[PDB]
Amino acid sequence: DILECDYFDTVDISAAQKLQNGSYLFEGLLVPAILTGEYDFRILPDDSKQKVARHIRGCVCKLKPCVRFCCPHDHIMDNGVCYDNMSDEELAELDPFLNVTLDDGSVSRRHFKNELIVQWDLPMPCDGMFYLDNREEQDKYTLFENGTFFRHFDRVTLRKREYCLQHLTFADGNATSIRIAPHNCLIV
Ligand SMILES: *[C@@H]1O[C@H](CO)[C@@H](O[C@@H]2O[C@H](CO)[C@@H](O)[C@H](O)[C@H]2NC(C)=O)[C@H](O)[C@H]1NC(C)=O
Ligand SMILES: *[C@@H]1O[C@H](CO)[C@@H](O)[C@H](O)[C@H]1NC(C)=O
Ligand SMILES: *[C@@H]1O[C@H](CO)[C@@H](O)[C@H](O)[C@H]1NC(C)=O
Ligand SMILES: [Pb+2]
Ligand SMILES: [Pb+2]
Repeated sequence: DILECDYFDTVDISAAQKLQNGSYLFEGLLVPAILTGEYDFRILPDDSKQKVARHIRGCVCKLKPCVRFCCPHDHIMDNGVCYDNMSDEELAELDPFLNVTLDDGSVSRRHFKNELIVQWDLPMPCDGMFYLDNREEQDKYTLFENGTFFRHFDRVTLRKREYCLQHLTFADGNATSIRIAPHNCLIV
């Protein structure tokens, strides 16, 4: 609906402050009216449309970089399910940084929540996703600032409809740590 904006580059802005000149103030970001629009549908895993309450969405990813998350910013992915159970301790010890490859080909460390706009209301890419642990040689990947995801093993490029990132608990030998990991669909 929003001119020249893929649905997966949008965020729900119904809670944003609607200004006088018609533009919006979304979490400190000025969103021009042209980048906004009403939606009465939300794409689903199968790329079909479903109905939802007439709400206003904004194409914020064209204004500030976005991170394609699987769930709300403070949830953890537990074996493919969004789980809101992070203790204050985990929230403090978790690694909030993502390595994003920029257009000049360089790598930049970015805080997932403060330096990027977390998209969490998008449909789950599929049921039973597997996750990549880039500490293993076959699990390496590249995450571009523009949203493109590249899986090294089979050199396939995934768009925002096919992957999502989320905090996840990894085993540290005989300990445990939380880091953000990408989730892909095995057969989809
Ligand atoms: C997002 O960035 C990626 C990587 O910078 C773009 O995809 C690359 O496009 C070049 C163009 O010649 C290809 O040679 C590369 O092989 C592509 N890399 C991958 C991993 O696909 C992508 O086009 C950008 N998306 C947008 C909308 O600009
Ligand atoms: C709306 O007002 C803000 C400041 O209050 C201004 O920065 C912005 O450019 C205005 N919107 C447009 C479309 O000019
Ligand atoms: C980003 O790169 C650092 C340094 O190589 C690495 O230790 C860290 O695991 C990476 N971050 C994520 C979320 O994979
Ligand atoms: Pb826990
Ligand atoms: Pb693996």
